[PDB]
Amino acid sequence: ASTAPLRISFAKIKEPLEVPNLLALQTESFDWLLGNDAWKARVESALESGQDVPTKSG
Amino acid sequence: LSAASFQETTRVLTDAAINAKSDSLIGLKENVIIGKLIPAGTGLSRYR
Amino acid sequence: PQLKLHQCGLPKAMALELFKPFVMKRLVDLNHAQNIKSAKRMVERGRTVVYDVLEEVIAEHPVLLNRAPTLHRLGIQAFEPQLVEGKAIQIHPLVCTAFNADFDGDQMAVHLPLSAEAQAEARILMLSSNNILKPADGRPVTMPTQDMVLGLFFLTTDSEGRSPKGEGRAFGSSAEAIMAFDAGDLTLQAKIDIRFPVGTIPPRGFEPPAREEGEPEWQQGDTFTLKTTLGRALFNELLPEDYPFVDYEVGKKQLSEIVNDLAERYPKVIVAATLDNLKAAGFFWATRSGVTVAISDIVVPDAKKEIVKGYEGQDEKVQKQYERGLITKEERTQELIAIWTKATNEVAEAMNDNFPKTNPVSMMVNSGARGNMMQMRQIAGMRGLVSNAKNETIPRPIKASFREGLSVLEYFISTHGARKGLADTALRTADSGYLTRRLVDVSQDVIIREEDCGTERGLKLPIATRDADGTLRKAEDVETSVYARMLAEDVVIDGKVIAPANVDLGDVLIDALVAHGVEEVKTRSILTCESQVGTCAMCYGRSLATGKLVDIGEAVGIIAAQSIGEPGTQLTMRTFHTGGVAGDDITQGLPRVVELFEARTPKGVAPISEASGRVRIEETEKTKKIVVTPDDGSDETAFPISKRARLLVGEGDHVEVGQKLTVGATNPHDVLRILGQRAVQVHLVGEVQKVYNSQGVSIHDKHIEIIIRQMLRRVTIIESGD
Amino acid sequence: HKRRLNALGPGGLSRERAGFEVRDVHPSHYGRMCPIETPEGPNIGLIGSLASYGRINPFGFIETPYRKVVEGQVTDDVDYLTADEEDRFVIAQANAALGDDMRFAEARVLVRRRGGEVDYVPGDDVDYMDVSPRQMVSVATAMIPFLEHDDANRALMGANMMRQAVPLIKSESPLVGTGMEYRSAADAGDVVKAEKAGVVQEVSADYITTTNDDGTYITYRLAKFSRSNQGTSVNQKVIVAEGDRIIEGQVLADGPATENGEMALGKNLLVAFMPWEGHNYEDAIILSQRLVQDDVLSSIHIEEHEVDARDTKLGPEEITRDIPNVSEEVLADLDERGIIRIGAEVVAGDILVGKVTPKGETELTPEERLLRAIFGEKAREVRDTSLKVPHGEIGKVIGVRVFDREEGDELPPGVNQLVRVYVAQKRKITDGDKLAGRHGNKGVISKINPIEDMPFLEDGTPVDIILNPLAVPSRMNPGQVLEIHLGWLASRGWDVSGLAEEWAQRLQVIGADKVEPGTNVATPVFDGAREDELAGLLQHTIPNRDGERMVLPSGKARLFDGRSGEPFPEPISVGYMYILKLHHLVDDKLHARSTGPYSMITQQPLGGKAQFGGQRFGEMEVWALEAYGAAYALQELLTIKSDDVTGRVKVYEAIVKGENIPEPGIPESFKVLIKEMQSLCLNVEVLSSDGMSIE
Amino acid sequence: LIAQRPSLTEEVVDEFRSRFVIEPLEPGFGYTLGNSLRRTLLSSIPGAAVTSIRIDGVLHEFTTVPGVKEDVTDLILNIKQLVVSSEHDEPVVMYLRKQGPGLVTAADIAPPAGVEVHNPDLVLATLNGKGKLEMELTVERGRGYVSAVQNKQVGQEIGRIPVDSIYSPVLKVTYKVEATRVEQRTDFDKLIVDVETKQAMRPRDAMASAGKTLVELFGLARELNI
Amino acid sequence: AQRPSLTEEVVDEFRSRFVIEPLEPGFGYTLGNSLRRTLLSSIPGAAVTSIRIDGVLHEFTTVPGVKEDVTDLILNIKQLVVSSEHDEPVVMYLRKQGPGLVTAADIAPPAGVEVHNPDLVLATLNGKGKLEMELTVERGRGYVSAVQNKQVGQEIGRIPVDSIYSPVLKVTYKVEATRVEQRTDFDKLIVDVETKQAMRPRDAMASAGKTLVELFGLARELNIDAEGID
Ligand SMILES: [Mg+2]
Ligand SMILES: [Zn+2]
Repeated sequence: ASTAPLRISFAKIKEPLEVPNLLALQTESFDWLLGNDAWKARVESALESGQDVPTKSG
Repeated sequence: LSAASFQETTRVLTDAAINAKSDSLIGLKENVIIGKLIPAGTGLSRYR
Repeated sequence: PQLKLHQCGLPKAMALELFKPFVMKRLVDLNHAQNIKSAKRMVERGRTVVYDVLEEVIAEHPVLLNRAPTLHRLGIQAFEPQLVEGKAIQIHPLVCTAFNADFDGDQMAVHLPLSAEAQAEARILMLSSNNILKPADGRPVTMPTQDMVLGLFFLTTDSEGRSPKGEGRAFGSSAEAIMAFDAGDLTLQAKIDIRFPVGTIPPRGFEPPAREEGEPEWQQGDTFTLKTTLGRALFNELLPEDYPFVDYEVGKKQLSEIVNDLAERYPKVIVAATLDNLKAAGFFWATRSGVTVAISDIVVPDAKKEIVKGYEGQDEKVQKQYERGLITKEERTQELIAIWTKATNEVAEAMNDNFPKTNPVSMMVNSGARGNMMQMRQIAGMRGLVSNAKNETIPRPIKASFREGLSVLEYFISTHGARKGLADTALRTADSGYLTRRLVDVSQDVIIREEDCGTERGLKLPIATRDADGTLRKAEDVETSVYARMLAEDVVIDGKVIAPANVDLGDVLIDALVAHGVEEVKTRSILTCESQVGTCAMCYGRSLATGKLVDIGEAVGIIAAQSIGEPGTQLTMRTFHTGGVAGDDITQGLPRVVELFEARTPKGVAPISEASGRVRIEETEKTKKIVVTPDDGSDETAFPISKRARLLVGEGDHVEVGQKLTVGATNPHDVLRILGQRAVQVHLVGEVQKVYNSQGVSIHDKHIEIIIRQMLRRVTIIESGD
Repeated sequence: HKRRLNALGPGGLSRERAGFEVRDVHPSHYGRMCPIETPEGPNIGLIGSLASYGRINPFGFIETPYRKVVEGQVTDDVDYLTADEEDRFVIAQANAALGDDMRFAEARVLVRRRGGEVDYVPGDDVDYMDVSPRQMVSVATAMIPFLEHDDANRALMGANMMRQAVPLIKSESPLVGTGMEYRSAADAGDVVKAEKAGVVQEVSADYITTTNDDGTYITYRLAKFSRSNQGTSVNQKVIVAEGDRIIEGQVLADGPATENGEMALGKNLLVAFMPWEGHNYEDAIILSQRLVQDDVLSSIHIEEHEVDARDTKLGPEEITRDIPNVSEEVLADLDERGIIRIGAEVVAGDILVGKVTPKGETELTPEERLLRAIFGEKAREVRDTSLKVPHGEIGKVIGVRVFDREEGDELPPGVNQLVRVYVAQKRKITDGDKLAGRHGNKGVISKINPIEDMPFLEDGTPVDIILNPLAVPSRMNPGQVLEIHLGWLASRGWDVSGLAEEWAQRLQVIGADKVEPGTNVATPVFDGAREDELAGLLQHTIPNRDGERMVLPSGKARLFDGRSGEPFPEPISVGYMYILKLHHLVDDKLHARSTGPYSMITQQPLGGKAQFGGQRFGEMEVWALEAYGAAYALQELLTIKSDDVTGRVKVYEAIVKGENIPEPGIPESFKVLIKEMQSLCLNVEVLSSDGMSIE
Repeated sequence: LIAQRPSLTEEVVDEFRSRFVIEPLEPGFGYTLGNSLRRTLLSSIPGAAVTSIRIDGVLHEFTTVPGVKEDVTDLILNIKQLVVSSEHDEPVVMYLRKQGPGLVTAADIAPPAGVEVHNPDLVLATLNGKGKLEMELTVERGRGYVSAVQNKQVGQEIGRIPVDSIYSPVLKVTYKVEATRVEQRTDFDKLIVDVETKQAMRPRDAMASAGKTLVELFGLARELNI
Repeated sequence: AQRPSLTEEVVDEFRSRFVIEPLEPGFGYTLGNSLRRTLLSSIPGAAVTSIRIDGVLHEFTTVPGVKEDVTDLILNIKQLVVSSEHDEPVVMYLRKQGPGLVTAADIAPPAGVEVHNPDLVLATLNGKGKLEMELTVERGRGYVSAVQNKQVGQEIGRIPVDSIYSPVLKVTYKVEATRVEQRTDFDKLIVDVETKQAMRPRDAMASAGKTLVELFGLARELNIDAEGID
């Protein structure tokens, strides 16, 4: 975020997409397994944006 | 002994049993199986 | 780097553990303890007197150091142990090639012989000072290398691009020369006239230009004067006093020659001392060489820009002519591969031209320390075409060196070959291990049991072939083939004995015989050896490891197997790209070696004519055929051949008894059948040496001949009821 | 470890079954699987690692983002595509030149087209573009600065070995690094973060109490010197003081190998590239004794020694301080309950936990019973099974834990008590350890010089480490020199504001023109510092003494010989490089044996270090000793040193008493072999020429 | 030939930084002598440092003291960089006591008679509102560097924590060699040894100790022979 | 801590080995280079700064009646050892006639100057000797290259030569570790020094010790401090 320490960067072009969560691949999958509230939030959010989502928990 | 040690232990041992063929101590490998001075280097009977 | 050649520093706890019972015995005998159990207790407690007693006891107990993959006998070596602190084993810098041990986290195992006989053999046979020559080819293996050679190269290099000072001056000694060097008014590499005192042996080349005088000057043993350089005068103080002066850049290959001469001429102790002196001097002068890699020292040639731009324009033209539809995609590819191979080689030669010879990287490469020119091409000028997926060639190359910086797609394309090479090495280690296991099992028990069989037979080896313009030149592979093989009988060309019988066949005899004009020589060999008890020492020759005559009881078979197995990992011969070719490309590399050694029929087999005859084609659309009918009232023969045959023999032509018909790999069985046994021996040895010396690996032909002798020891019998 | 895409396992490939086309990077791996990060052993190509932008689809396929290039003008509309939908589109590169208007500038726009076929197109033809120029790379390989200046072999090795880095007591984020340490450390789980905004209240070393803006309180408890799976420490250090306004996600404490929420796996050392008296020969390393005094490359390692009190047939085992028949000093450091006291320092042979067997049926035969009855003293028959420090370990007892059956603590059936004692030790860098950088430039430590012996710059500062320049071009990783130059450049900050030069113009439009000394710099793995910029900046490096700029624009500085004092003939290349201390520790590897645990079937020394095992003298070594002609040595070490019970006993007896080592005998391996193949119904009789030869 | 005996001066630039000039030197002789001075300065000039510590309610260095933001290991990292000068051959204990909020610095220490702490701005820890610190610092004088392992000599005090002592009082020494303007065929040279030191001593005393060491070492060679 | 001691082994009359026994780590590299440079470039002696052969020119290569080239004569002369107590550029004469060999025993030394190697052969004369040469001895220390000394300018026959004033011709040092009471970082210093016929090696060692003792007493006198010793 904006609170990260100072580091001077030489980047000459701006990436419009930031790196997603580096542990989403596991936590999201296991949320789908248990089908807990985070997975339901993800499901409804994806449906609102018209994505492809697993509607049935594990 | 050397042939069994190298490869095809089943086939080699079966053929050796059928032939009733004995193994004389002479050799390198078959003298390290029994744990004896090899017939080479300083282990030769001349140097022994 | 402060160790003598026969010294190893081993950690304190390790030495304490290995030598425990001796330490307890010495502690009890020295009255430090009243009983053995108390000695054990104190040793476990790690007292100081225990440490002093360990220092007392480790002396005169040779210790066998070893590395995990033991590819040859110089992979377990005996050292004299000296007690050292730390937690790592200290090893000599130049025994790293015998072990292949680089200091990148490698590990060394260590063993302690116990019996008097065991340690006596360790010190006499296995000591690191004795093991200086490799058994594979006889070239020295424990010789300076890497920074050491980069240091002796700096010492004895020229003054080019080194802004000399005090050039042309004359000095009455080298002490005065180093005085001037310290003063800053002389360079180590500046042409100066130095006087050398009584005892110094001048250069062999410079002697005939000895000083003109009425009196007979004792060039061997008189003071003289030489237009040398200070660095060379310093270098020649490392070599023994009797050694002739050296007046040339001793980079890597000349140092190998000098070390070989020292080993073959001087006794082992002085050779070890000379190696130690060379080590010390090489390190000392490598520190001051000034070789330091920096981003500016990697010089991208200015040629690369324009060359890559023009060839890029040609690539653009070819792509336009493809998209316009005149050519195919395959034609476009092949054209672009040709264009970019041209560009890559042009940039490589320009890059080689650009940098000075005083550059750091140039120094370490040209000195033969570490590096090649393709590596420098990739780092500085251009990386070039790389092996695409499924072993193809990317049309577009990597038009950028690592200094310039590879792009994203360039890096993604470049990782293909890296992964492939890593996997290839991983598999080839085990492949070579299996090959060495088979070679050892075959060749084992071929032991020198006879001092001399009284044979007079031998091989007719080409001694000095290559009469290109009627000039007798030593053959290009006398080192592997004819060297070290003794002589069957005296050779006479002018009515006098040039080389006596059964004498070691060294280079001096080679120069004599090539000068006098012979083109063959009859050498004793195991293949032609006729002894009641196995092989004999005289026919085998001289042991390439010990230099002297082969001793009776030498396990020559294991040595030959290890010699052929060592380079197996580093062959690395296989098709870079598929190239749309199958069958024609016979197996290359270690697959080829196993193919020859197993007697398996070559993959790209080609028939070989049974007898001299008239050969024609009876090609049929259903099945192509090549038919040879021999003259002399013989029966006809035929060979079924594929449509893609690239025949090397024309129709209705005169073939001979032992000639091929189509392009391929002749069967060893055929060469044994129609030609004979000497022919199959020659063919097999030549065919294995073909790949081995295409890589640059050098194995003496004796080590192959051992396996070939074992492969032809049996005969299939027929008409046997009698 | 949590981003791997493993293949070797149930329902998948195997080590030997896998051929080549699975072990080779595919054109579809771009953006989904990392080409560079991979094991350097049998598992090449099998075990991989998800790319930085990978997203696992519902069906299990990986997807990568791409900006929708709509009629040739770029847009922020990112679509995630999988390899099969990727092979129907033309994909540009994130670094493709682009103007103020998002329309493409140059006519030729390189594109990665179907089938791994790069082939330029007009631009309007283009349909998608990479979202980032490090989309292809993974996280660990994205750590490496100047990756494009390394061959993939050494980048692979460097990424592999960066994971073995020990965490250090004091950790500093790299002076020159990628823009990736912060997010990598934050998205891991060792950095204590803030759940919600608020203000810090109480900051001890052990906890951080914060008063939330919603009216609640949170007390984050921090781990202090907790052992890890691999024996390191997970000490945590606070980053905030007791007045700081927090926000959700902000870092309050840093885990091991972290500084201010930024990864710190090693330390910045001053390095000069040069040979040095044959001590950094063949990739070895030389470093100053400063790093031992200052504890720059020191670490803390914790070892647990768990013991259990059983209940045998003859009674129950108890953890009693009164060990049978021992001197008073050995248990002087033992608690009343028998366990060692916390804080005590331990050496090999120290009783960590005192335990006693209920009794031993050793000598209770009628003879011994009569002897004891006549004696009147029932001699204790208890076995001393006291837990002891394994030989070769030292440290201070950092903790004790006791589980018991009498209390509510669960235990497995049979054990009454379980004592787990944690002993901690501090490791200083010594000769034998292994250092490395982020470019596969690894080497053991050969010598530690006194600070005066080491070469020093003009104003007097010595260099920290000496690295051979031979390795850089031969190993073909000329990115460590760029890292060195930029590290020196960052340590001695620059001021290039308003120079009207191309490199200066780029650096001031970006915003890196002025940089104070000591500032940390970010080198993106494909958008990093240019070579020209590094050179130009080197000319404008803030001076120290007057205008002193030890480093010339050539990247090189003039050094002095600390052992003679004379200046070195030519300039040397010096600067700051991040050196990692790898978990390959010299202490563990040192393995030795004289006698010890043999095996059951074959009476041979056992393997493994913890067993005090022996060294496998393979058959290749037998070939070597046969080639030497060393007959007696091979016989001695195939029989006396292993697999000859009588020989094994008598050699030790002869040496301790002092006598000739006895002649070898028949290996027990041969005996078991003949018995085995006899059980296979083969009349294998060891025959003499006059009859049956001695077994 | 030239009868100019060497002469030494002293320039002063800062309170602990001094350049010492030796003009009448033979050519190519400034470097070796200046580096001998640098080596002996950076190696073997005596000073003093904290040999050991002992905090109340702390048995080892891998723990925490309540209320203190730093671990005992961080505390020792701060303690070992204490510039303290002693005058006692035997070790002399030195007490630090602090209560309540506040950055406990080195100035808070109560050195005995004959001991001094020369950096009062060294921040040793930062206590909490409920943090108390009671430390027993042993100071000792030696030369060079001694590891915490070698400082360990007793065990009956389970609470002590031997630390590493950086005895050396000098910080960094460089030098230079310029050309004397004197017109001579040999072109004599001018050595300029630049010494910077920790606050325990001035550069003059460090230079004097280095000179005494070297004079004794070379008088060994001179007097012993004939 | 430990008291290093100096011992000497004499291999011959021209060179000797000096061993400095246990000293502290890193002190070997403080003693070594300093002793080398002091022994080499501080002890005073006399050397021939220039030579004028009768009827010769600087560019004129050889000398009539003398087989040796001018360069060989220069080398033979700069090998010459001389001791001058006059503190001035004295001039020493050599007269020879007839054929034979002209040694340094035939020099004509003024009262106070002396040539210590009389058997050195300066040149060989064929036919008529007529070798009359005057050479300018001088006093100094170190090694001075033959920069233009205006010796040709004053008279053409007088040419400049390199001057080895230093009595010690060469010396090398090495530092090797020694096992001293369970410690293994203590060093011992080996200095092998050769010297011309002027003085013994031990005298040169003593002179270098004196020079260094004064050179560092300079620093010791900045203040009476007490690092400590023995
Ligand atoms: Mg290695
Ligand atoms: Zn024979």
